[PDB]
Amino acid sequence: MKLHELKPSEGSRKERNRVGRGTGSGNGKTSGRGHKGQKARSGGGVRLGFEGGQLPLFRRIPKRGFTNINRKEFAIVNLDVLNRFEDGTEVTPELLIETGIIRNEKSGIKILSDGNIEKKLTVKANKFSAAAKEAIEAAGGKTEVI
Amino acid sequence: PKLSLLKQDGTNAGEITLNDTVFGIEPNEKVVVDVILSQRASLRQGTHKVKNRSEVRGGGRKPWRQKGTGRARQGSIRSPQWRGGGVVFGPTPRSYAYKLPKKVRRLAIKSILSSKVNEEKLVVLEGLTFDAPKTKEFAAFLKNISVDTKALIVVAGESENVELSARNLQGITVIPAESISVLEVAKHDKLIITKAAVEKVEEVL
Amino acid sequence: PRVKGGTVTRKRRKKIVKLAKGYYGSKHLLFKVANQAVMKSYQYAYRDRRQKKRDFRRLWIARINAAARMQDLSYSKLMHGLKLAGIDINRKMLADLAVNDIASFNTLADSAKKALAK
Amino acid sequence: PKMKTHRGSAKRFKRTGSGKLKRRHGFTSHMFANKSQKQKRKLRKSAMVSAGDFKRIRQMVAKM
RNA sequence: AGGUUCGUGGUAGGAGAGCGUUCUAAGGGCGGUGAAGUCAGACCGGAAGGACUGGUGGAGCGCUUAGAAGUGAGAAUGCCG
RNA sequence: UACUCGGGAGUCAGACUGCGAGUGAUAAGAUCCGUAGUCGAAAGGGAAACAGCCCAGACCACCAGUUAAGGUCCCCAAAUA
RNA sequence: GAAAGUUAUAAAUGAAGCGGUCUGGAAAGGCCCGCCAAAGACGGUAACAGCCCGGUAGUUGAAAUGGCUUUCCCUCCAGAGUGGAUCCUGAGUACGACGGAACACGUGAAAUUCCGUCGGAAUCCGGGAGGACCAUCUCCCAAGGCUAAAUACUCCCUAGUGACCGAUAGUGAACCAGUACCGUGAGGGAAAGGUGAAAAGCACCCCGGAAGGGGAGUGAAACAGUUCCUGAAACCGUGUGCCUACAAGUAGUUAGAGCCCGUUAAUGGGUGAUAGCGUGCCUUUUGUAGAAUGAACCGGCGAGUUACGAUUUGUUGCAAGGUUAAGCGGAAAAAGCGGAGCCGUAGCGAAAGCGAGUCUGAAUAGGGCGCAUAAGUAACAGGUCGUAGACCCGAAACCAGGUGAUC
Ligand SMILES: [Mg+2]
Ligand SMILES: [Mg+2]
Ligand SMILES: [Mg+2]
Ligand SMILES: [Mg+2]
Ligand SMILES: [Mg+2]
Ligand SMILES: [Mg+2]
Ligand SMILES: [Mg+2]
Ligand SMILES: [Mg+2]
Ligand SMILES: [Mg+2]
Ligand SMILES: [Mg+2]
Ligand SMILES: [Mg+2]
Ligand SMILES: [Mg+2]
Ligand SMILES: [Mg+2]
Ligand SMILES: [Mg+2]
Ligand SMILES: [Mg+2]
Ligand SMILES: [Mg+2]
Ligand SMILES: [Mg+2]
Ligand SMILES: [Mg+2]
Ligand SMILES: [Mg+2]
Ligand SMILES: [Mg+2]
Ligand SMILES: [Mg+2]
Ligand SMILES: [Mg+2]
Ligand SMILES: [Mg+2]
Ligand SMILES: [Mg+2]
Ligand SMILES: [Mg+2]
Ligand SMILES: [Mg+2]
Ligand SMILES: [Mg+2]
Ligand SMILES: [Mg+2]
Ligand SMILES: [Mg+2]
Ligand SMILES: [Mg+2]
Ligand SMILES: [Mg+2]
Ligand SMILES: [Mg+2]
Ligand SMILES: [Mg+2]
Ligand SMILES: [Mg+2]
Ligand SMILES: [Mg+2]
Ligand SMILES: [Mg+2]
Ligand SMILES: [Mg+2]
Ligand SMILES: [Mg+2]
Ligand SMILES: [Mg+2]
Ligand SMILES: [Mg+2]
Ligand SMILES: [Mg+2]
Ligand SMILES: [Mg+2]
Ligand SMILES: [Mg+2]
Ligand SMILES: [Mg+2]
Ligand SMILES: [Mg+2]
Ligand SMILES: [Mg+2]
Ligand SMILES: [Mg+2]
Ligand SMILES: [Mg+2]
Ligand SMILES: [Mg+2]
Ligand SMILES: [Mg+2]
Ligand SMILES: [Mg+2]
Ligand SMILES: [Mg+2]
Ligand SMILES: [Mg+2]
Ligand SMILES: [Mg+2]
Ligand SMILES: [Mg+2]
Ligand SMILES: [Mg+2]
Ligand SMILES: [Mg+2]
Ligand SMILES: [Mg+2]
Ligand SMILES: [Mg+2]
Ligand SMILES: [Mg+2]
Ligand SMILES: [Mg+2]
Ligand SMILES: [Mg+2]
Ligand SMILES: [Mg+2]
Ligand SMILES: [Mg+2]
Ligand SMILES: [Mg+2]
Ligand SMILES: [Mg+2]
Ligand SMILES: [Mg+2]
Ligand SMILES: [Mg+2]
Ligand SMILES: [Mg+2]
Ligand SMILES: [Mg+2]
Ligand SMILES: [Mg+2]
Ligand SMILES: [Mg+2]
Ligand SMILES: [Mg+2]
Ligand SMILES: [Mg+2]
Ligand SMILES: [Mg+2]
Ligand SMILES: [Mg+2]
Repeated sequence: MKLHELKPSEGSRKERNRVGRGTGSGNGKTSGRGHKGQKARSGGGVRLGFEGGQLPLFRRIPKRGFTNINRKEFAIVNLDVLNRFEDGTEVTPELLIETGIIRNEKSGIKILSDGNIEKKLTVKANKFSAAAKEAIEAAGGKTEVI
Repeated sequence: PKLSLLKQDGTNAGEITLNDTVFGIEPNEKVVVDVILSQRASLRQGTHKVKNRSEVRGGGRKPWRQKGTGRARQGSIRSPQWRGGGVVFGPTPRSYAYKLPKKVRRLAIKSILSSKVNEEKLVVLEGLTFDAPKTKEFAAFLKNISVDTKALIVVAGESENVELSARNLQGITVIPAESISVLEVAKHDKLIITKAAVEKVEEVL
Repeated sequence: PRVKGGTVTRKRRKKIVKLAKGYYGSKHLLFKVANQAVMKSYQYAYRDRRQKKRDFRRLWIARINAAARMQDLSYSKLMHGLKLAGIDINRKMLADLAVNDIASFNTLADSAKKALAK
Repeated sequence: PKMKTHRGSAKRFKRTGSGKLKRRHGFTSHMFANKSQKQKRKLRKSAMVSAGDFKRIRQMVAKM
């Protein structure tokens, strides 16, 4: 590489900007801070939501709802990712995890009917949408629920 | 891809075939620069420290009355503007090491190890062994094959006394075929690699 | 790594002092005073490059006037004759003839009188 | 240290599918005799945070 | 790389291009036939700045391409001499 | 030139002059509004001097020319028109 | 209580140029020749040394004392199966009421643990918990005790390292430093490095009481002579080229005669009789020459940084995918392994839930949010923000432990 001739990619590195080094640089005396405020002091400014005394926005609109503790969320697979399988095989959740379609199994595998399928497949899963079930039935396949 | 195999005494020994995907790709100069800096930035200890105004010995007492004395208002004899006072920001113990995504650190080794081939600065050798450690015998071997500059001997196995009878020589470094890295290869001009070490480099990538 | 100041502060300050050579008193010795004088001298010199062009043109006019009055004319009524006759000699050259080669100045003034009459 | 979420805002804001924030109208507690029903029908729906407020409160809810 | 048109006052402030300082890596260098430092000159560039020659000094120091910062002072009734 | 989205600010003590009003006494270099200009952030020329009035907007050099407000007996360039 | 091995506490041996020549006070330097290397680490020697010295790599070494590791010696040892009438399994405790505390949990629907005061169980057909509580089910036996390793720290000892400092810096302290000095006391707390390679540290003569000088001598250098390398600026002097005693001066600038010189040689340098124009620098202000503020002068020191997160722009790798964290490995490396996890690929709803749709609604209505109309992710660099003293200096005050009635 000839360490005496290193040249990094153009635009990948810029130069730090240092304020308070004379008036020729445009950031001299006051250093981009203005004149004599609360924001012009060391460690100044107000909180993230503070509005100078007027009631903050979050304190004039109501809270809403609760959080269910038994919440169930399913891993989602569409129909388009189901065209990578040759017709005939039985698609099962333990097969889907290895091929990179499903990283983690949250609470079950659910097939949705986005896109379209063209190969006759037999699938197994935990949930099916109404439109997804008919799509694989109209392809000659069968629907089974584990 | 294709190179001439050389015996230890400096003569010919046939020819060798190097894999194209390892020693024949188009180098990525903009990647090798990044990897060299990252490995060089990760070699510094970063052991440096100064004393603030709360660590210098003394202080506490207010030197003199706030008003009426005629001197400037002061709060401690270890303020930053005083003589023996503390530093304001200064340095502090700090780590500099960082890494780069693995698919990039593997492209750089392919680029630097293939850039040598394009420059005809790689020498493949049949087998490099010495029965007894002898630096006199090693320097003569560097005369059989014209080196006259900094080198980097990469040996895989056997090599009874190669690591010993090259320590005293200055521009020569020996690494046992798994320690090959971007910084070391770029640092040394030539590259002497034995036949048995090419496969081990090849198989890892 | 620490960067102690040295050989850089005095190199810049000494250059300013040498530019204040010949000033009265401390203005040629002390940096703070000499800095203010060097800055002020530049501001003067900048605006006398404008006044220098005005100061000389007033000098040439006063010399053409004095020479023109010797021929029963005045500056205002002479410079009108030249334009009305087509002569485009500027003030700097006209004043040069009035002092050194007054013989030719009269030849120019005669043409000015002819233009005024006709 | 990683910066903390504003728990007060996290209890009454909702993140939509385009990164914007959804809220609730705020005049709906205890004076319903003084409001016409046209004024009460609109107040029970849900609105969106304006660009001026979002420009100020975007960091209070970032990992929400 | 070359043309045409329109422009080039400026505080708070925004954007860009750069000089100089200490240290590190590689290349390539000078120095008891005199290094850094220091003193004087009427030299060079658009600016920060950079050379050359001569005196003193008596042993270290530049240049190129990158990297990192205890990074540049005229003012704080600023601290020390 | 507008408009939309995004990164970064500073400002929220204004002043005088012409015009239209309020308070005041149809006073104030007063106070409070609307409207235009200049200063703030603007050097140059004229009002003797004189931030806000009149003319007019400085990229650098010239011992070149024509004009604006204002002027042409002397100080002081130009009509004792 | 013994035997053996290893280690720590002194050390031994240890290759190769007095090579030639030049400058030089002096060779380790330049040029030309050789040699060693399991030894080209570091330091010294009259300037920069692998081959001059102490040494280095390698190989050896323990009288005595301590440490560790094995063996011997010594010391101490009942565990399996079936039955299972009857007997035992931690009492003023476990719980409860009242008042407090710790639990991320502020008495709240408040489980769990602890303390003070009162009340007060069962005991194998028994007892406790699963965030009030009851029934079922599951798991487990409190109110007795012991226990190595993985974890935190460094007053110390040995070997080392640094894109750490280099005498106002680095510890307060490179020097007889917690010293001198200040205070009744607790307590506060400095300044101060460099002759030369080698003292060879100036026999001797002259002025003087001495100090201090002028020659002589040593030395490469005495303009290195016991604050001694280098020796800037303020400040104080001696000599001299030009100007100055009728003049009203932010001290200059432009025009300019006379006099005097001679350069990094070019429409050059020093001083300037006389003429025009001309009310310092900073801060703060509508507005300052301001009779508003700061500075006696010179020199050194003195203010937007770092760690972890958020967001946005630029660059690079891969791409419906992207990427590892802790850890193993190793040279304070580089690979390899590690997919636990995180972001993205689907949204809507308070929630059950439905899903390219969903929610409100009696509704195939209308409308809100979404797809249609689809690029993310890891790393680095710049701008900004959050938590940290957070840009630098500055209060009057508050609280906690101590020292003071010698005034
Ligand atoms: Mg910049
Ligand atoms: Mg500015
Ligand atoms: Mg300033
Ligand atoms: Mg200020
Ligand atoms: Mg402000
Ligand atoms: Mg303290
Ligand atoms: Mg205190
Ligand atoms: Mg200190
Ligand atoms: Mg240093
Ligand atoms: Mg300084
Ligand atoms: Mg003078
Ligand atoms: Mg949701
Ligand atoms: Mg309600
Ligand atoms: Mg401009
Ligand atoms: Mg900027
Ligand atoms: Mg060098
Ligand atoms: Mg230096
Ligand atoms: Mg010199
Ligand atoms: Mg330079
Ligand atoms: Mg330099
Ligand atoms: Mg600094
Ligand atoms: Mg003083
Ligand atoms: Mg904007
Ligand atoms: Mg307002
Ligand atoms: Mg106002
Ligand atoms: Mg107003
Ligand atoms: Mg008025
Ligand atoms: Mg007024
Ligand atoms: Mg007023
Ligand atoms: Mg304007
Ligand atoms: Mg202003
Ligand atoms: Mg003006
Ligand atoms: Mg004016
Ligand atoms: Mg007047
Ligand atoms: Mg005037
Ligand atoms: Mg202009
Ligand atoms: Mg005219
Ligand atoms: Mg006249
Ligand atoms: Mg020996
Ligand atoms: Mg030896
Ligand atoms: Mg000689
Ligand atoms: Mg020699
Ligand atoms: Mg050495
Ligand atoms: Mg020497
Ligand atoms: Mg030496
Ligand atoms: Mg209980
Ligand atoms: Mg209780
Ligand atoms: Mg039970
Ligand atoms: Mg329960
Ligand atoms: Mg539980
Ligand atoms: Mg127990
Ligand atoms: Mg010190
Ligand atoms: Mg010193
Ligand atoms: Mg005492
Ligand atoms: Mg000495
Ligand atoms: Mg003597
Ligand atoms: Mg005597
Ligand atoms: Mg004597
Ligand atoms: Mg002598
Ligand atoms: Mg001699
Ligand atoms: Mg000398
Ligand atoms: Mg000498
Ligand atoms: Mg010396
Ligand atoms: Mg001295
Ligand atoms: Mg001096
Ligand atoms: Mg006179
Ligand atoms: Mg010369
Ligand atoms: Mg004058
Ligand atoms: Mg005022
Ligand atoms: Mg003040
Ligand atoms: Mg003062
Ligand atoms: Mg000072
Ligand atoms: Mg992977
Ligand atoms: Mg819509
Ligand atoms: Mg900040
Ligand atoms: Mg007492």
